[PDB]
Amino acid sequence: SLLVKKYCKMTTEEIIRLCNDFELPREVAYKIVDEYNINASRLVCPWQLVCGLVLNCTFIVFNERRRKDPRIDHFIVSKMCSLMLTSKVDDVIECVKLVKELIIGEKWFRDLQIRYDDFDGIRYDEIIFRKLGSMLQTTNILVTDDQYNIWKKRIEM
DNA sequence: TACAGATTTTATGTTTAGATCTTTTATGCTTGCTTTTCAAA
Repeated sequence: SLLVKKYCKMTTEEIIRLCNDFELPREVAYKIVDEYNINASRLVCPWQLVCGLVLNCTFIVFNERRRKDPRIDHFIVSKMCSLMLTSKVDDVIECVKLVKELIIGEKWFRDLQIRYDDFDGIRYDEIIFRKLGSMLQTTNILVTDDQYNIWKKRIEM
C-alpha cells in the first residue's frame, strides 16, 4: 500500500500525472498541487492528502455523470485503490473523509463547489429546501425524468 | 336626609425572589526542571 509510506519525496510532476489520470483540468490540478506545497511538511503520509484531494475534486467535477451512472463511483474508487496499491476500500474512504475536514473551508474549494454546483452532492435548488425543511423537497424515491427518458431510448433501440 | 351596604384608605403581617458583600477555597498563569515518543540520520 502507498498510504502506509511515511515521508516520501514527491516531485511536482507526479501529482500532475495522478490528476491527469482522473481527467482534472489545469486549474483544479494546479490547486491540488498548491494545496500540497503549502502543507508539504506537517505531513505524515503525503499520498493520503493527495488521494483525498484528487477524489474530493473528482466527485465535484464529475457530479453530473455520477447522478446518471452510480457505477462511476465504484469505478473511480477502484482506480484509486489501484494507484495506491491497496486492497482495502475503507482506507480510501478514510483518506477522503480526513482530507475533506482540511478543505471544507477554503476559498478555492468554495469556488469549485459554486462553479460545478456540488454542495455535498446536491444542487443549490435542492439543498436550500433540505436546509429549510421543506415538505415539497425532492425525494429520492421516484426515478429521474431524464433517466426515465434514457431508459425509454434504451428500450426503443 | 338617613341609612345599610360596598369600596377605599391606612396599616400591618407572611412568604418568596433576588441583590450585595465577605470569607475561604479552587484555579489559571509563571517559571524552572524531568521524561518521552516522533521526524530525520
